[PDB]
Amino acid sequence: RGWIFGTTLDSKTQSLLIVNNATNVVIKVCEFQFCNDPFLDRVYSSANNCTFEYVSQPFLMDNFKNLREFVFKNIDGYFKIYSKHTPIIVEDLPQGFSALEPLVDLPIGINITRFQTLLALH
Amino acid sequence: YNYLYRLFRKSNLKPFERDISTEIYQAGNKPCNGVAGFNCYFPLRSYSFR
Ligand SMILES: *[C@@H]1O[C@H](CO)[C@@H](O[C@@H]2O[C@H](CO)[C@@H](O)[C@H](O)[C@H]2NC(C)=O)[C@H](O)[C@H]1NC(C)=O
Ligand SMILES: *[C@@H]1O[C@H](CO)[C@@H](O[C@@H]2O[C@H](CO)[C@@H](O)[C@H](O)[C@H]2NC(C)=O)[C@H](O)[C@H]1NC(C)=O
Repeated sequence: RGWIFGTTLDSKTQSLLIVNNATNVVIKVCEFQFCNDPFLDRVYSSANNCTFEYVSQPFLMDNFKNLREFVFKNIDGYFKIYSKHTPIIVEDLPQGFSALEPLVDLPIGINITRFQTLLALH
Repeated sequence: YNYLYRLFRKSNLKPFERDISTEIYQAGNKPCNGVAGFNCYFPLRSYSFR
C-alpha cells in the first residue's frame, strides 16, 4: 500500500511515510517510530516531529492483473511522484510501450538513501 | 536564546534541505560515542543576541 523512504529508517533522522488507504492517501514526514514488521490492520508508533502532511484521493483504482507503475524521484527537496495504472492480462513485465503522467510534487526536504516497501500480510 | 545555529558538520547542505538531526560531531580522528569531550561538539550552538 505504500513505502518508507529514508537514509537511516531508524527514527533518528527524518523518514517519510506513505499509504494507499482504500479511503485516501496520507503522506507525513515525521520522526516516525515503526515496528519490526509494520503493516496496516498501527504501522507506526509514537509519531514525533510531524512537519509535513498530505491527504487526497487515494492512488490505486481498479482476470487481468492490474499494473501500477511509479517513478519516485527527489530534487532539491521537491520529492516527485508519478502515477500510472494499467490492466495486464495475467510472471513478466509486459514488453510494450507507454508513458507516465505526473501526479504530485511535495516539498518534504529530507535526505533519502534507502527505501523499503510497506506490504500487507495477505 | 530562542534561536540557535550550526557551525560544524561533516558535509555541507543541499538546496532547500533543512538538516535537523541532533547528532554529536566528531572533529578528530577518534570517535565520540555520544559523549561530550575533545572533538565532541553538539551540532547546535546559541547566538547571544543583545
Ligand atoms: C522534535 O521533537 C523533540 C521533542 O521530543 C525535540 O526535542 C528537543 O527540542 C528542543 C527544541 O529547542 C531542543 O532544544 C532539545 O535539545 C531537543 N531535545 C531532544 C532530546 O531532542 C526536537 O527538537 C524536535 N525537532 C524538531 C526539528 O523540531
Ligand atoms: C545524505 O545521507 C547520505 C547517507 O549517509 C550521505 O552520504 C554519506 O555522506 C557521508 C558524509 O556525511 C560520507 O562519509 C559517506 O561516504 C556518504 N555515503 C553514504 C554512507 O551514503 C550524504 O552525504 C547525505 N547528504 C548530505 C547532503 O550530506
